[PDB]
Amino acid sequence: VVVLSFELLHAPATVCGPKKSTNLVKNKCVNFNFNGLTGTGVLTKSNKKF
Amino acid sequence: NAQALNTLVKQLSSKFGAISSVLNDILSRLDPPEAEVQIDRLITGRLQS
Amino acid sequence: CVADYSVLYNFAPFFAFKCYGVSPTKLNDLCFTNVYADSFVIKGNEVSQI
Amino acid sequence: TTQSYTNSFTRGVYYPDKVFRSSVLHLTQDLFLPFFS
Repeated sequence: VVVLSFELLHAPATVCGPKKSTNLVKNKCVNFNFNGLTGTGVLTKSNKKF
Repeated sequence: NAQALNTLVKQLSSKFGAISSVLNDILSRLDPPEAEVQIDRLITGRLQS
Repeated sequence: CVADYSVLYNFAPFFAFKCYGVSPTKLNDLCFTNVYADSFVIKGNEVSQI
Repeated sequence: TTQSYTNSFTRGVYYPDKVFRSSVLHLTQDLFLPFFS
């Protein structure tokens, strides 16, 4: 018996990416996918002081 | 008015017994034949609200 | 690292492959916070207890 | 080691999650150090 026990979510991410990657665009309605976090929108330069 | 709207737009972050409150996550983790079960609970909750 | 949930298929046909959290078909597309694994050997009529 | 006693006051507040928030009053349920012990 072998048991895999993932846990998703949370801010960081690792142990993934058997896929490719592309460039980055701004001010253009576009699909995106960041570490599985899909969606769609318009990306700008942010001011959030993380 | 404000309360009546606020509650509504908050009711979008409730699981209603499903595994998550985001459709894209469910659509990106489960086989579509096994995903109607999860989507139905969200649909019923949102209709009721 | 990068995970490939397709090498293990060449190992052997499997007695049970009952995934719970996510569907086994597209495990090569997600990202996980941390992954744990474990192993042991028990009798074949108690696999239902896992 | 010579023991004694004192109050606790309002100390022991830690960031529970790694998610940015701004200008909001979020409500959390987790393990904290109770006030005034």
